[PDB]
This record gives sequence, structure tokens and C-alpha cells, in this order.
Amino acid sequence: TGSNVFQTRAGCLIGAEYVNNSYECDIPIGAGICASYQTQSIIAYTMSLGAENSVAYSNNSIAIPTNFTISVTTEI
Amino acid sequence: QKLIANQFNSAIGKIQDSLSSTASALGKLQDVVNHNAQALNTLVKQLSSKFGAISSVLNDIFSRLDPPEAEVQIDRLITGRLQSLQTYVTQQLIRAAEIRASANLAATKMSECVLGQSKRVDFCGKGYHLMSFPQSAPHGVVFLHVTYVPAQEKNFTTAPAICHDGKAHFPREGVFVSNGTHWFVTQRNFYEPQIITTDNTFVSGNCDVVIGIVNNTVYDPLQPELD
Amino acid sequence: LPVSMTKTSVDCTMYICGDSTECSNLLLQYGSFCTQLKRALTGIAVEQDKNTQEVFAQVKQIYKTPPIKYFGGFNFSQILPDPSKPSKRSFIEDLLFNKVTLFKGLTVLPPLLTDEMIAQYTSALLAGTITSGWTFGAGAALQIPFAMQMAYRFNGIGVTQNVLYENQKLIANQFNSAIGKIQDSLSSTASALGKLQDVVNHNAQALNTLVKQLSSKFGAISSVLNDIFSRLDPPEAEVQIDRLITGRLQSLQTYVTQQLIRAAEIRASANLAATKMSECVLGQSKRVDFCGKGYHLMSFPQSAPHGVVFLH
Amino acid sequence: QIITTDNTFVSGNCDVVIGIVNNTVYDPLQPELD
Ligand SMILES: *[C@@H]1O[C@H](CO)[C@@H](O)[C@H](O)[C@H]1NC(C)=O
Ligand SMILES: *[C@@H]1O[C@H](CO)[C@@H](O)[C@H](O)[C@H]1NC(C)=O
Ligand SMILES: *[C@@H]1O[C@H](CO)[C@@H](O)[C@H](O)[C@H]1NC(C)=O
Ligand SMILES: *[C@@H]1O[C@H](CO)[C@@H](O)[C@H](O)[C@H]1NC(C)=O
Ligand SMILES: *[C@@H]1O[C@H](CO)[C@@H](O)[C@H](O)[C@H]1NC(C)=O
Ligand SMILES: *[C@@H]1O[C@H](CO)[C@@H](O)[C@H](O)[C@H]1NC(C)=O
Repeated sequence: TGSNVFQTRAGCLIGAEYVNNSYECDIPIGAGICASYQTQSIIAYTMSLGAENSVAYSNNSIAIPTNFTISVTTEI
Repeated sequence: QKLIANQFNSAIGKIQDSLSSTASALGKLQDVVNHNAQALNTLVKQLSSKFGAISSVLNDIFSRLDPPEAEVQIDRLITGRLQSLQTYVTQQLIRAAEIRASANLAATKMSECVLGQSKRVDFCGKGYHLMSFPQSAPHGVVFLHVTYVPAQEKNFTTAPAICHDGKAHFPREGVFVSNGTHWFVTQRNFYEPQIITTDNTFVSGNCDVVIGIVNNTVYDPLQPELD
Repeated sequence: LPVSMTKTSVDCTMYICGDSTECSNLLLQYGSFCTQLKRALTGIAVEQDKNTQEVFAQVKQIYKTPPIKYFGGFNFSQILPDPSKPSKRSFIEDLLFNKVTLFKGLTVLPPLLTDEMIAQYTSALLAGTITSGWTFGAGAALQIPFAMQMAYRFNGIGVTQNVLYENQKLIANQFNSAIGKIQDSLSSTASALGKLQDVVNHNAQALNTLVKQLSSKFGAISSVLNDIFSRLDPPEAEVQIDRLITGRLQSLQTYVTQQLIRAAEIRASANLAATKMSECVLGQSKRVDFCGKGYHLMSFPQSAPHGVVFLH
Repeated sequence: QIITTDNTFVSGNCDVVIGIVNNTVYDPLQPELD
């Protein structure tokens, strides 16, 4: 269509608008780029591996659970 | 016990709701069904392939061609369609090998999880596995993996050993936590602090060798019985 | 352990005809042959992507190592990411990626997960195992000193935890020496990464033989379809062109069958790699000879261009 | 380590075990005389 063009390792994607913030991979394209439909038009973004958190590691610090949850899951 | 039973019942209900609502929870069997259906469909469709002949209908070519000339076309069709069926058989063999691997994995999981308590990290689901329940499926087995997931973690200061009477004390089956200003012994996976005593600690070596050792008192259950 | 292979795609019309308009129409009379081959190749590519995801995406969060990299004397510099070089890879990872090195309708698609993201996943797993031990793989990550984690791991092999504390410095020194020796062993060894080389060489050889097979005339007068079209009238040309098309189609089908077999083998290898990751990196395995020779303490994952390297 | 009642447990008499040997087991509470 030529409305929009964006270069990528696996080629160039036409009809999608690149975004500068990451989301979860909905429609994989390649080279870390995934496409999704969000408020609406098709957008291209770099897939996010997940939330980033750093454990407060210390020489004399330990964390011990105070409660529990017996979660049951299904496997096929 | 009551809280654990309530949690188990609620999570079982949650599995029921998720199975009812989830669109593609059982994709690992629909995929096999679709693969078999597609294999059959492509085997049947390739029947109509011309294979370079004048027509794909044997009765038509036998009528519009002489036997000397129709023989070559019949050979073309027979060779092509035998090749098609051989390719289908090879794909079926590969799929059967994959299904055999899956069935071996399923049997191993059944044995380890349902008939026992596997100590493997992720073989019976995420978390510390307790038990699993098998459920039949049209072309597979569905496992409901019950696991123990710790929650509500609290940070505490700990020391590798406790120095008392010039000797180093280590936890027999617990962990040292200070609560800020009072040392206790707690199990690794649950916060059940207990007073430090000779019963739950063992002595080995002096306090100098151990790195990070801290000073605290160890209670002797027989100490009060002086008389 | 290899995990994924090259994602290959094949162009039917140009492979069979080499961009010739005449025989392109004739190829339609054969039917829907290579819809099946394209579908199989796409399935193989998605299977490789799934293999990489399963092997490396076992952790839901990207754990970050603390700035103060003191762990009771243990030195994880050779395995932790290097913040200076742009690749952000570890020394062992850089060595591994350096050792191994690697149209007529044949192209290679790029993997979904790039080397940088695989390295990020490996760094997250490494930070989790250094900072929280078994916990991060069974629920919420719980902080714990590395010395206490090592002591706990000793208890799993029937050795009292008092041994580590009375020999913490010696054990740390031996661990550092062994980690350093791994680098020398990998660099000097001629075929340390022989399996990944074998996988890449097999892929390249399959591609080359598929390309080379076109020069074969299959008993025809010539292997160039243009010459057959030019100097021969159609009545004697249809048979020859059909024979050449049949030969090339047979070659392509054989290539796809071998690719499927190799994909199944690499799927088995990737399943084994994921199992090893789960039972060695995310936990301690009591299985004998599973997480390396001898009583297993812990394992560290390292990214490779087409597989994973475990430091047991 | 010295043999004591803390790290050992009793089960049956001596004459039912093949290869049993004679040795002293120290009772930690014996010298205490509580
Ligand atoms: C994304 O953000 C970075 C940092 O602000 C900037 O350098 C870059 O130009 C941005 N790219 C786009 C496409 O907005
Ligand atoms: C734990 O610490 C708090 C505050 O430091 C203190 O009030 C409390 O008494 C301590 N626990 C025990 C059992 O003494
Ligand atoms: C580490 O913690 C232990 C126990 O609290 C303490 O004895 C030791 O001095 C600490 N060392 C450092 C370097 O903080
Ligand atoms: C512990 O107490 C002893 C005396 O009972 C003392 O010699 C030693 O220095 C103390 N250790 C610390 C770390 O304060
Ligand atoms: C860890 O080892 C590397 C390589 O031998 C060395 O350059 C580095 O200084 C070491 N780190 C520490 C803290 O000793
Ligand atoms: C062990 O001691 C008992 C009692 O003194 C004695 O009857 C027995 O023969 C001894 N056994 C050996 C092997 O000396």
C-alpha cells in the first residue's frame, strides 16, 4: 500500500507503525520484532522479555515465606 | 488444614472455569487432530493432480487414447500417486514417532507425579510438587498438578552460625533469623521461629574459623534441673 | 546441547524453473505438491522458535545482578555479562560465539529471539541462581547469601554444611580456578563445540547439495531449461521438461524429509536441554550423571549461537 | 566423632547382628548427674 514503511532484519513491514515502547509478543515477525493490534491500527515493536526486578542481595540478609498458596495447574 | 482445603477447592474451581472459558487451552490435541485431517485432505486432493497427463480420470484417457499411448499416461499417474501415498506414509511415520515420544513423556509423568511425589523442579508443574491427578482426553492425558508456592516473603538478617561458650553452633534442620534483635531458628520454606537450643543445633569447631559468625546464647533444656 | 537450526524457506517456481515463464505454467499441472513442502518448512521454523522459547524463556522476570559483586569470594566474572563490550556477553559466551562460525530460491529466515535477548535471558537466570538459589524457580525469588546457598546445596549431597564454612576460602579458590580453566579448555580444544559445528555444517551441506543437484541433467540433453525451450519444438520438449521437473521435485521432497528428521532430532535435543536447565540451573538434581559427572552442586547456563552450554 | 546416644539409636540385642563389635557409648547426661 505504501502508507507506512519500516525496516527490519527479516525485511521491511508495510502497513504498520513502529512504536518506541515494548509489549508482549502477539504476532511474531522476526529479529525480536512483533506486531499487535492496539488502540486502532497495527503496530510494530520489540518484544519485551518481562518485568525487570533486582533482588536486594546482601551478605547477611535472607527472605523466608510467611504464607503459602497451593496453586494447581493443568498440563496437556 | 481448613485454609489449605479451601485453597485447593477454590483452585480446582478455577481450573474448571479456565477450561470452560479459555479459547485454546487444549491446543496440544487439536493440533494433532488438525494435522491428521490436513494429511488426509492433502492425500485425497493430490488424487486429482494431473501428473502431466492429458486428464486425471483414467476412464477418460482410456477412451480418448489408444493403449500404446495411454500406457505412458497411466504409468505417469500411477508413479505420481504412489509417490504421493509414500510421502503420506513417511509423514505419518514421523508423526507417529513424535506421538510415541509424547506418550513416553506422558507415562513417565504419570508414574513420577500421580503414583509418587517427584522432586524434579518442573516435571510435575511449577513449584514444589505435592500430587497430580490424571484426566482422560480424546487423544491425550490431562494432568492437574498440585504444587506448593510460597508467598508473603519477609526479609530477615541471618548468620551462618551462632557462637556460644566459645563454640560454633549450626542449625540442624533450620535457618538462623535475628528478627532485628532476637535470634531464632526457622525452617527454610516456612516462617516458624523457635528458640535456639542444643536440640535443634549441632556443634562443630571453634568460633574463629567460621566467617560471619555472630554472638548469641544457646538454651540448654537440662540447665534448669540443677537439683 | 543444540537447540535450534536455521529456518529455511524454498521458492517453488524459481527453484524448478530458475525464473523461466514457460515451464512455470507447466508446473501448475502437477497440483499442490509444494504447498505441503512450504507448510512443512514453516512448521519446522515455528518448531525451532518454540524450542528456543522453551529452553531460554523459563524465567518470567529479568533478574538483575547487584552492583556490589561480592559473593563470599566466588568470582563469576567469566560468566556474568560484560558491561563494556556492546554485545553485553560474558567472556565464556564471547569465546563460544567466536569459536563457531558458519540465491536460487533458497533463503534463511532470522530467528525470533536475537542473540542479545538470549544473552539477556541467560543473564537473568544467572542472577537468579546467584542471588536466590532454588527459590526463583519455585515461586517468589527469595534473597539469600551465596555462602548459605552453597551450604544448602552441600546438604543435598549428604555433606554437613559445616564443611563449607570451615573451608569457604579454599572452596571459593578452587571454584575460581576451575572457572578460569574452563576458558583455557574451550580455547585450546579443537572440537569442544563439535555438535553445534556439526549442526551448522549439516545445514550448509544440505543447502549446497540441494543447489548442486540442479546442474544434474537427469538424463536430459541439457540441464538448462532455456536451451530446451529455444532449440527444441514443444512436442519433444514437454517430455524432457517434465522429467527434469520430476527430478527436481524428488530432490526437494528428499531435502524436506531429511530436514524433518533433523528437526525431530533437534527437538529431542532441545527438550533434553530444557529438562537439564530446569533440573540443574533452577534446582539441584539428585540424578546420577545428569547435571555433569559427580555429585551435582549447581549449574550455570551460557548462550551459544545455536545451542546452550551448561557449566555443571 | 565420639559415639554417644545422640548420634546412635538402639534396636534389639547384640546377638542378632552379624559383625557386631564391642565398644563404649558415652551418655552426655551421665556426667551431668542432674
Ligand atoms: C526512541 O527513543 C529514543 C530515546 O528517547 C530516541 O533516541 C529514538 O529516536 C526514539 N525513536 C523513535 C522511533 O521514536
Ligand atoms: C522481634 O523484634 C521486635 C522489634 O525489634 C520486638 O518488639 C519483638 O519482641 C521481637 N521478638 C521477640 C520474640 O522478642
Ligand atoms: C557479613 O554478615 C555477617 C553476619 O551478620 C557479619 O558477621 C560480617 O561481618 C558481615 N561481613 C560484611 C563484609 O559485611
Ligand atoms: C563474642 O563474645 C566473646 C566473649 O564471650 C568475645 O570475645 C567476642 O569478641 C565476641 N564476638 C563478637 C563478634 O562480638
Ligand atoms: C575474577 O577473575 C578475573 C579473571 O581471572 C579477574 O580479572 C578478576 O579480577 C577476578 N575478580 C576478583 C574480584 O578477584
Ligand atoms: C562383648 O562383651 C560382652 C559382655 O562383656 C561379652 O559377653 C561378649 O563376649 C563380648 N563380645 C566380644 C566379641 O568380645
